[PDB]
Amino acid sequence: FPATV
Amino acid sequence: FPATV
Amino acid sequence: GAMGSMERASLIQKAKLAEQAERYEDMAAFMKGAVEKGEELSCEERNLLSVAYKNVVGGQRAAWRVLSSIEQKSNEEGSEEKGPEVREYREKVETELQGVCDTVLGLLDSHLIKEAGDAESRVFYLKMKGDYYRYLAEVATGDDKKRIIDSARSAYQEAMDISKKEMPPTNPIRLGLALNFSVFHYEIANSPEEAISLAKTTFDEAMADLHTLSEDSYKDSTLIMQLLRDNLTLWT
Amino acid sequence: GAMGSMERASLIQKAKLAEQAERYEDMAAFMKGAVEKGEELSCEERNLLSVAYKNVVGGQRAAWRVLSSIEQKSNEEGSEEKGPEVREYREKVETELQGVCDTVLGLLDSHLIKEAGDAESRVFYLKMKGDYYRYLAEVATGDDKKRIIDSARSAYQEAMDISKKEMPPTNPIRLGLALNFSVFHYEIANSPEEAISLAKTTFDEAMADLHTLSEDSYKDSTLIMQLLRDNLTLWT
Ligand SMILES: N=C(N)c1cc(-c2cccc(NC(=O)C3(Oc4ccc(Cl)cc4)CCC3)c2)cs1
Ligand SMILES: N=C(N)c1cc(-c2cccc(NC(=O)C3(Oc4ccc(Cl)cc4)CCC3)c2)cs1
Repeated sequence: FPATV
Repeated sequence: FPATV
Repeated sequence: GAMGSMERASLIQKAKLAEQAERYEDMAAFMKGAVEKGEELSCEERNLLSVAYKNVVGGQRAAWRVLSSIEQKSNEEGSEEKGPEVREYREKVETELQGVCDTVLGLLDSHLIKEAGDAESRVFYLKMKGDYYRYLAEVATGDDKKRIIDSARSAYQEAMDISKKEMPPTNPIRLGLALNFSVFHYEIANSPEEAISLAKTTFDEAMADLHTLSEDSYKDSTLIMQLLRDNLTLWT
Repeated sequence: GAMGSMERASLIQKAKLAEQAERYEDMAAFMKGAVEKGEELSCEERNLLSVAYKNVVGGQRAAWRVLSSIEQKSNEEGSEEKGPEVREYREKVETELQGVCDTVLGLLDSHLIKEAGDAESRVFYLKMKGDYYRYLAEVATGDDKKRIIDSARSAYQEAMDISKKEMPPTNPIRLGLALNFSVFHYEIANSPEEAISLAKTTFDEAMADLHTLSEDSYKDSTLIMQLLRDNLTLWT
């Protein structure tokens, strides 16, 4: 899964 | 109950 | 949409057939399909839409009231707290009701109201928006209850402002709007004095305009005027 | 509100304690209480709010993905359609997730965003609005899926427009916004090329501004820049 903040 | 239309 | 492949005119025709068969859930689905064709609705079509959904949600409201009455009785001190079933089933009906209201409100917002320029269509749709927020308010208990109530109030108020500028006091849409906004005040807003004032002023202003009407328009207007009087007799 | 009787400063202090205890549901409830006091939030407070709810909804998203994966496997031809339980429990978790998202979106709409005039607060809150519509989009399947997606897009876009006017390219809020909007494009909008272009342009413009930063700001900016690169390595 891609990185989010 | 009261009348509405 | 399950109706997307059906002709607009065929949807309207089947809505009329469903009405004759007292198949109001079908009627509503057909009229939802017709709205979703994207064209504005005629007067007859707006009334088909409104009649369909008012009958559907009216049945849900009646069921919810029965179930809520049973639930409240089962919670009074001295009963027999069987378990979660009455609450669960009341919630099921409530959720289905809220879904119907959301569907209607979605049709009004996408895009009936924004394309409605004539008073008779715009007031009719804003009245409906007030009505379906009112039905949501009838079952609302949480963090958004005040906001739901104010959404009903705001829609009704915009409809009233247009109706008073653009329609005679006997116009049946104007009368029906005031009838329902008056009920909103009494039953939802805890404003019985506002409800009584609105119904009485609406009735008296219509009375004084009846002399302008044909016999057919007279019958239409006095029918709703009687409903105003009926409510005033209930409330006073 | 169950927090209405607690002092604002006490709510903030307890949010910090809940974070140390990894009690993120409590953290979120405390910060919701703090927001509902009606005062604007400081930078630290906005990050406490965001950290609390991102951890709560992050756990729900992880659970929903597990359950959705089990549900899809149970529906493939050649399984054993036990019954409704997997769907029912996935729906339960989904509804709880949607409720958390609605809570956060309600706090942003009532009334964090409208009072947020400074870029660092306004962009932060609009990023959050995009994020929580994105989480709703991840589980959406019905008549409003396109509208939920567009609500995320619109919030992210307004945040981007402000960030490009008001913040340097290394500002960590600007970077984190672009990181998440890029993921929105890839995973939600089916726009992988837009996702890659946004991440690459964001990274390169930040690179060229790093020379202006202190060692501490450099560390903050390059951390998010690495996440942009990580995603680009995943996607290309
Ligand atoms: N069923 C249908 N196939 C249709 C009904 C109508 C139609 C035509 C003229 C008047 C009305 N009037 C009403 O039905 C009532 O008056 C209203 C007044 C105002 C509002 Cl706002 C709503 C209703 C409810 C009781 C009388 C209907 C067209 S097609
Ligand atoms: N937990 C807490 N008690 C608090 C955390 C912070 C705080 C202060 C400065 C920077 C950050 N930065 C971050 O945490 C991260 O960077 C972000 C950048 C942009 C955005 Cl929009 C969100 C996060 C996530 C990984 C690094 C936090 C204050 S109080």
